[PDB]
Amino acid sequence: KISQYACQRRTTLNNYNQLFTDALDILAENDELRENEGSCLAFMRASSVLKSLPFPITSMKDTEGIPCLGDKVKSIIEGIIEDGESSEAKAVLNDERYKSFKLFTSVFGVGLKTAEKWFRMGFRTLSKIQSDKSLRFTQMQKAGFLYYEDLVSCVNRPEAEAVSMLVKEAVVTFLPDALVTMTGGFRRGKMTGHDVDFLITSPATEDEEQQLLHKVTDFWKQQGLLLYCDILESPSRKVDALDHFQKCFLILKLDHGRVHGKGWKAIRVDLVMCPYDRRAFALLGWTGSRQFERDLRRYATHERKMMLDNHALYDRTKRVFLEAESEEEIFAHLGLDYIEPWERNA
DNA sequence: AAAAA
DNA sequence: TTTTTGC
DNA sequence: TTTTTGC
DNA sequence: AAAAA
Ligand SMILES: [Mg+2]
Ligand code: NA
Repeated sequence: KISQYACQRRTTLNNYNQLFTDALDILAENDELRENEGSCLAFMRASSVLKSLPFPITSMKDTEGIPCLGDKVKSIIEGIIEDGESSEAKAVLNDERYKSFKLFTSVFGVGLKTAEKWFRMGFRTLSKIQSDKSLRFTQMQKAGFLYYEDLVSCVNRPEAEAVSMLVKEAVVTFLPDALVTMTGGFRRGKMTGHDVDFLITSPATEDEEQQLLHKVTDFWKQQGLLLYCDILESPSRKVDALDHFQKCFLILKLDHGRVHGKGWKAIRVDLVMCPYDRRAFALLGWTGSRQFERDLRRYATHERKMMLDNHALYDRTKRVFLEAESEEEIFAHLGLDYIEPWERNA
């Protein structure tokens, strides 16, 4: 019935097991900070498989037949079926390491290692951190502190629609033939997001594309609507977290009047530039979710003896690179039924 | 993957 | 070298 | 038991 | 922490 793979389950934003998944998300994040990568992912898969259920769990008889639920997970569910609360998750939420890790990493530029550095030093608040002379923050870390309250108050659908109008007009100006598609959470029909993602491709000067990202940003800097900027340069690809595509991580100023206190709002924007021939691979890889993508790869590997990434799909048996002009072709190659963006919310 | 430190 | 960034 | 768990 | 080899 139900598959252990996120790519073989239709997961919508209509969750009936929110009580359970919230508890499991906390328990995963707890093993994330302790670097217990195996345990972390176990709770990530249990929480993911539950978000796919077309009904709410009311009894233990309901869990039977559902994969990714072993002893530990079935007990979390057992604990919630009665109380209506998780004693495991309510414990983690009241832990100093966790509270501080969750807090510190919520800053743009701060991750696992820096949060652990600050916590070991004896820090617990972002205020005592900011008011220290002995410390030295990066260009990401300074921007993260500067626009904290605005980046922490996650983006909304009208705000994302204002950004997508601004990004398209600026990209359309320096390149008119280019197709610009909004990726990430907002492509999967989300209402709230941490950031706004985009994919840029034009059907195509090898020299012109390389200037595209710089053309649109410098143009936004001339208007002074570019608060933060960082650009990155562009077979059988593996052990590479982020793809080999040209890309940029920005913080842009969104004037209140463009979206239908101070008159502004800092918004996190990710732009990705890829060759036209890779459009399908890039879109699939940037739509997400995290759990859908990692399972797409895990499926290809373990079930199809193939190699999936954001650039291509390689069949090891037939020793050929399977091309695609759409997402539907990549799914068909993998022998997976099509799961449209809105149902990739794993 | 790149780019900062 | 080590850290951060992304779905 | 030992290995894998996403690029 | 769970499932496969
Ligand atoms: Mg996003
Ligand atoms: Na961060």
